[PDB]
Amino acid sequence: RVKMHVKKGDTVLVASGKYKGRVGKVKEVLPKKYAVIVEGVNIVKKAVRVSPKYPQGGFIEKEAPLHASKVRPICPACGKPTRVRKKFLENGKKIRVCAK
Amino acid sequence: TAYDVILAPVLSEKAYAGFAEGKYTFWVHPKATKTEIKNAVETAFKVKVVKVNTLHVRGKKKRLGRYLGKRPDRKKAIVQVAPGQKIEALEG
Amino acid sequence: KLSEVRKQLEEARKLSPVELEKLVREKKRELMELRFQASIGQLSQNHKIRDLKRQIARLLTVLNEKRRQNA
RNA sequence: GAGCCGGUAGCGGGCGUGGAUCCCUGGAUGUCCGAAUGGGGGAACCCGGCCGGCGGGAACGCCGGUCACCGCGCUUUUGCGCGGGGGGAACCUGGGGAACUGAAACAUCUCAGUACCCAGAGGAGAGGAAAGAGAAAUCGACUCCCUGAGUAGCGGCGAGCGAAAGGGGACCAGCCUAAACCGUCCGGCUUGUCCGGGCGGGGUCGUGGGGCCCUCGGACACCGAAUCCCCAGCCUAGCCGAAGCUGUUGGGAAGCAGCGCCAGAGAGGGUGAAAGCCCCGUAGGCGAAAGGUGGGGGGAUAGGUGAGGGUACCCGAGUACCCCGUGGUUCGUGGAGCCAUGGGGGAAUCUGGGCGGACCACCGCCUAAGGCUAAGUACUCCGGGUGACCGAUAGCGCACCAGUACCGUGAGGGAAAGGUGAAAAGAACCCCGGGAGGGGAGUGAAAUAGAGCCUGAAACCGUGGGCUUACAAGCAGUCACGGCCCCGCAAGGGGUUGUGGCGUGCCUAUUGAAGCAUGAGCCGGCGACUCACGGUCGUGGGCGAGCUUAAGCCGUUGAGGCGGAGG
RNA sequence: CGAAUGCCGGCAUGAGUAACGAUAAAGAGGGUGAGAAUCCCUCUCGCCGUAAGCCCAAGGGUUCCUACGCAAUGGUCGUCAGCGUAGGGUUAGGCGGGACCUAAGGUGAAGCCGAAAGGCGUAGCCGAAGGGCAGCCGGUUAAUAUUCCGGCCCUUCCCGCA
RNA sequence: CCUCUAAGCACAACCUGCGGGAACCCGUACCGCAAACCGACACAGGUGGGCGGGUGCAAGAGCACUCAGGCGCGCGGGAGA
Ligand SMILES: [Mg+2]
Ligand SMILES: [Mg+2]
Ligand SMILES: [Mg+2]
Ligand SMILES: [Mg+2]
Ligand SMILES: [Mg+2]
Ligand SMILES: [Mg+2]
Ligand SMILES: [Mg+2]
Ligand SMILES: [Mg+2]
Ligand SMILES: [Mg+2]
Ligand SMILES: [Mg+2]
Ligand SMILES: [Mg+2]
Ligand SMILES: [Mg+2]
Ligand SMILES: [Mg+2]
Ligand SMILES: [Mg+2]
Ligand SMILES: [Mg+2]
Ligand SMILES: [Mg+2]
Ligand SMILES: [Mg+2]
Ligand SMILES: [Mg+2]
Ligand SMILES: [Mg+2]
Ligand SMILES: [Mg+2]
Ligand SMILES: [Mg+2]
Ligand SMILES: [Mg+2]
Ligand SMILES: [Mg+2]
Ligand SMILES: [Mg+2]
Ligand SMILES: [Mg+2]
Ligand SMILES: [Mg+2]
Ligand SMILES: [Mg+2]
Ligand SMILES: [Mg+2]
Ligand SMILES: [Mg+2]
Ligand SMILES: [Mg+2]
Ligand SMILES: [Mg+2]
Ligand SMILES: [Mg+2]
Ligand SMILES: [Mg+2]
Ligand SMILES: [Mg+2]
Ligand SMILES: [Mg+2]
Ligand SMILES: [Mg+2]
Ligand SMILES: [Mg+2]
Ligand SMILES: [Mg+2]
Ligand SMILES: [Mg+2]
Ligand SMILES: [Mg+2]
Ligand SMILES: [Mg+2]
Ligand SMILES: [Mg+2]
Ligand SMILES: [Mg+2]
Ligand SMILES: [Mg+2]
Ligand SMILES: [Mg+2]
Ligand SMILES: [Mg+2]
Ligand SMILES: [Mg+2]
Ligand SMILES: [Mg+2]
Ligand SMILES: [Mg+2]
Ligand SMILES: [Mg+2]
Ligand SMILES: [Mg+2]
Ligand SMILES: [Mg+2]
Ligand SMILES: [Mg+2]
Ligand SMILES: [Mg+2]
Ligand SMILES: [Mg+2]
Ligand SMILES: [Mg+2]
Ligand SMILES: [Mg+2]
Ligand SMILES: [Mg+2]
Ligand SMILES: [Mg+2]
Ligand SMILES: [Mg+2]
Ligand SMILES: [Mg+2]
Ligand SMILES: [Mg+2]
Ligand SMILES: [Mg+2]
Ligand SMILES: [Mg+2]
Ligand SMILES: [Mg+2]
Ligand SMILES: [Mg+2]
Ligand SMILES: [Mg+2]
Ligand SMILES: [Mg+2]
Ligand SMILES: [Mg+2]
Ligand SMILES: [Mg+2]
Ligand SMILES: [Mg+2]
Ligand SMILES: [Mg+2]
Ligand SMILES: [Mg+2]
Ligand SMILES: [Mg+2]
Ligand SMILES: [Mg+2]
Ligand SMILES: [Mg+2]
Ligand SMILES: [Mg+2]
Ligand SMILES: [Mg+2]
Ligand SMILES: [Mg+2]
Ligand SMILES: [Mg+2]
Ligand SMILES: [Mg+2]
Ligand SMILES: [Mg+2]
Ligand SMILES: [Mg+2]
Ligand SMILES: [Mg+2]
Ligand SMILES: [Mg+2]
Ligand SMILES: [Mg+2]
Ligand SMILES: [Mg+2]
Ligand SMILES: [Mg+2]
Ligand SMILES: [Mg+2]
Ligand SMILES: [Mg+2]
Ligand SMILES: [Mg+2]
Ligand SMILES: [Mg+2]
Ligand SMILES: [Mg+2]
Ligand SMILES: [Mg+2]
Ligand SMILES: [Mg+2]
Ligand SMILES: [Mg+2]
Ligand SMILES: [Mg+2]
Ligand SMILES: [Mg+2]
Ligand SMILES: [Mg+2]
Ligand SMILES: [Mg+2]
Ligand SMILES: [Mg+2]
Ligand SMILES: [Mg+2]
Ligand SMILES: [Mg+2]
Ligand SMILES: [Mg+2]
Ligand SMILES: [Mg+2]
Ligand SMILES: [Mg+2]
Ligand SMILES: [Mg+2]
Ligand SMILES: [Mg+2]
Ligand SMILES: [Mg+2]
Ligand SMILES: [Mg+2]
Ligand SMILES: [Mg+2]
Ligand SMILES: [Mg+2]
Repeated sequence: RVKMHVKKGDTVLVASGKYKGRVGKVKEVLPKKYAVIVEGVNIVKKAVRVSPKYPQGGFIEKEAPLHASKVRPICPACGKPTRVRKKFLENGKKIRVCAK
Repeated sequence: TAYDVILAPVLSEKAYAGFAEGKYTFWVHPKATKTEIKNAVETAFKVKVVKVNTLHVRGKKKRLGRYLGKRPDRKKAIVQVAPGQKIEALEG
Repeated sequence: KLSEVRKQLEEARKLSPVELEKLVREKKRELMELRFQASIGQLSQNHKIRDLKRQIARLLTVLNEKRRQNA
């Protein structure tokens, strides 16, 4: 409620920092941290094993969050902002040119 | 509301010890009456209750961090069933 | 659950007082049945408990509206 | 409109575009206590009556109804209906009402009808349509602001206290009754054509009004609410919103660079740093099924629409009025009126009665002893918007799980405590160790950002080094040489101190202090000549026989104008 | 800001100083453990015993029992604890209170009084460690027991029958 | 509690047998002359009632020793001013 932003479980372009350029999908939006997931900013997390179960632990791990701002959606063209159309009975987010 | 009186079985060395005789102990509504419990138990587990003992169980005071509190107070009811009768559900 | 939820209000709304009270009695026992298992471990699908706790809330909520005129 | 199952991570389970979580509105549920109200009681607990239902249920228990008291009205009563009771930060009215202080003692006086206690009322409260003001051939309810005015006056005429009129503004409003007189119902009784109670009509005023007579009478003719109805608007969720890419430095661009773009938007915040065009927004513009609010605009009602001449019937009683005791006002006994009134005495109905500061006569002003009445004004628990306001010893007592911890029997008192990083990436694993803690490894731009972790000063405690000290003696320094060590090519400079010379801490308070007079353990942080309105000089300007506005109004929303009451 | 026996905080000095809380008193051998004069056991020794033993009421509020534990709290130490985490544990017709009674006092229908607040006050009501009222002896748990179990013995209600 | 009778009611009712049922709420751990209560503390202080054995001393709840039980006091080791 209001806590809303620009992306959802779709395809985006990173404009950020370490991954400026990188492109990825479903960022499992938070937005308590106002971040997304994508496929970059993935750090190595140490592991002892939260309980012997699943013994050994490595260093290649998971993908970290990314401030929602560092990313830009894309469809039938490239980066670019998002607009909103009424669909004659709806409200779908459309891009200035393409449409989603 | 008959199933609102009996909250759950107690489960503990001492409690089980009762099972030999028709002695089943339960966690019941803090306000529940001995008579209220007798009925509750009869219709719930289909048995004949002949004795009912109850005792209050003050909640243990606990502390997680600088935050101090207590656990909810409770009532324990140990109902005795008519000769040779078992509350199936509590056996095993 | 949302779907299987928009039913009761209907499949339960059309019955009357004597039909519900008994239905609710049934549910209340089922709830006992549950909370009775957890205490021992068995049951763990929590979702079930809270799910049943709220069902009763509905039946009662519906029965409370019926007992205000009707026939 | 895509994520959700609060602060939630976690096991262990689930829901959602067939549209959840979430937000707004209305309802449902709402254990116990609490005005607490069935009774009781050491608040949150006990115990009942009556009616109905659960269980074998008559003993027992639970569940749903229902039972306090007081006041109005109906009315005998039995009962029935409406209401009342508490809470509320300030604000408001009423009933009571200090003292320290000030008077350089103190009692009248002051503080002050203040602080406080009590009752009541509400979004306000109070006040309110002249028995007024007071000198004007005057004004014309009340409240509120500015002037009037520190005036008039009061005062042990000491301290000090302190009006009204008028003028300029805000706002606007005016009505209902009592009684003459006429009708009705009820109860008294002497059934008297009367007593009095309730209704209804009539009547509301001061250039006097009304009643009752008699003339005039020709109104679907005008007024019109403060009441009701409906609308707009407003409030309680939201929504739409222009324009940037690339390179480069770098952990990271938003910096810098190249070439663009939007602007009714260049307020602001965020995004690894500094961004109009990445994100949220901003200008501008939309939005309510439901609940509030709402003559602002419409209506509809209740209610109101006359002259002449007669009569003299009626115009608010333990009242006016006078005296005694007091309060209010600027008025403290004063020449003491006016307005209230505890006591005593005690009228009249306009051929009346009050007032114009004793009193009297003139001339005038006004109609007491019944009630109601929006707006302008006050306040801020709450929501919002701003700041030459604070920035964790500050700002609220609380930036943090604070009216808490702790204290006290109780009323009551009342703390401390904020910051890892961009991101937990919160350090696997190995090594010493029981652990703690470390050393490696690893993360990161940074780990002396490693976790009560940004920066991290001073006091204080250490390790290492340089100079220097066991025949010297001192407010511990200073001046002079000399030795050793350290810089630079040099001249020169830095550190230390062996001799020599000279030397009575700091503050305060005093005639006089090293003083054996005061204060200070040391360090860090907090800590004391301000502000308002008057006054008096001086000074920078403007205008000057003049100068200047106050409240308030119109404008802006960091824009100023107007306003001559007044001084 | 340098001073106010200033205010808040921090850290010094005295200082390895006085103290370590009754002069009833210790010794040893085993055990446990990373480590214990300080925990466990055994054997000696000393103290209290109108107790320094046992039980009840008040007050206290889990301090009870048990398993893991030792940073801190314990005036030393700690493997131990009244300490940390967690799980258990308190069973009543007859014991004590309440579904009884009244006491001082309190409250309070009637009723009295007072600017308000409120002060009295008959009946009633509340009020106990007083009056009334039916359970004694054993056995069991790590932890309750006239409460659970056993034997013996009672009390009120309700219904039926005579 | 026994008894007396008023309203009432006497096909109620009470009373004694005997059978068959009914009998709720709270407390109950633990400390309790103390290291768990009141004294900021594991404080040599304060804290109401009951039990409180044996032998001896004239007696006793006195005194000395001891049963049952409980303890040697929650820093020690030395030194011989
Ligand atoms: Mg829609
Ligand atoms: Mg019990
Ligand atoms: Mg949480
Ligand atoms: Mg959760
Ligand atoms: Mg709602
Ligand atoms: Mg009550
Ligand atoms: Mg009461
Ligand atoms: Mg009944
Ligand atoms: Mg009211
Ligand atoms: Mg007042
Ligand atoms: Mg007053
Ligand atoms: Mg007052
Ligand atoms: Mg005085
Ligand atoms: Mg004086
Ligand atoms: Mg005065
Ligand atoms: Mg208002
Ligand atoms: Mg008003
Ligand atoms: Mg107003
Ligand atoms: Mg008038
Ligand atoms: Mg005026
Ligand atoms: Mg009349
Ligand atoms: Mg009229
Ligand atoms: Mg938008
Ligand atoms: Mg935009
Ligand atoms: Mg850099
Ligand atoms: Mg760039
Ligand atoms: Mg620059
Ligand atoms: Mg920006
Ligand atoms: Mg910005
Ligand atoms: Mg740019
Ligand atoms: Mg807008
Ligand atoms: Mg509406
Ligand atoms: Mg007359
Ligand atoms: Mg006076
Ligand atoms: Mg006077
Ligand atoms: Mg008088
Ligand atoms: Mg008089
Ligand atoms: Mg007069
Ligand atoms: Mg007069
Ligand atoms: Mg006069
Ligand atoms: Mg006059
Ligand atoms: Mg005169
Ligand atoms: Mg006049
Ligand atoms: Mg009048
Ligand atoms: Mg009048
Ligand atoms: Mg009024
Ligand atoms: Mg008014
Ligand atoms: Mg205001
Ligand atoms: Mg503060
Ligand atoms: Mg700071
Ligand atoms: Mg606050
Ligand atoms: Mg503070
Ligand atoms: Mg205290
Ligand atoms: Mg590195
Ligand atoms: Mg840092
Ligand atoms: Mg920083
Ligand atoms: Mg630091
Ligand atoms: Mg330092
Ligand atoms: Mg050194
Ligand atoms: Mg010599
Ligand atoms: Mg020498
Ligand atoms: Mg010298
Ligand atoms: Mg002096
Ligand atoms: Mg001098
Ligand atoms: Mg000296
Ligand atoms: Mg001195
Ligand atoms: Mg002196
Ligand atoms: Mg001094
Ligand atoms: Mg001194
Ligand atoms: Mg200092
Ligand atoms: Mg300082
Ligand atoms: Mg001035
Ligand atoms: Mg001046
Ligand atoms: Mg200082
Ligand atoms: Mg100074
Ligand atoms: Mg100081
Ligand atoms: Mg200090
Ligand atoms: Mg020292
Ligand atoms: Mg020494
Ligand atoms: Mg010494
Ligand atoms: Mg010594
Ligand atoms: Mg010593
Ligand atoms: Mg000791
Ligand atoms: Mg000692
Ligand atoms: Mg001895
Ligand atoms: Mg002895
Ligand atoms: Mg003795
Ligand atoms: Mg107790
Ligand atoms: Mg504890
Ligand atoms: Mg223990
Ligand atoms: Mg152990
Ligand atoms: Mg220790
Ligand atoms: Mg423990
Ligand atoms: Mg009683
Ligand atoms: Mg009284
Ligand atoms: Mg009495
Ligand atoms: Mg009584
Ligand atoms: Mg008693
Ligand atoms: Mg007794
Ligand atoms: Mg025991
Ligand atoms: Mg028995
Ligand atoms: Mg009961
Ligand atoms: Mg016990
Ligand atoms: Mg003692
Ligand atoms: Mg005793
Ligand atoms: Mg001790
Ligand atoms: Mg003691
Ligand atoms: Mg004693
Ligand atoms: Mg003898
Ligand atoms: Mg003797
Ligand atoms: Mg012994
Ligand atoms: Mg001790």
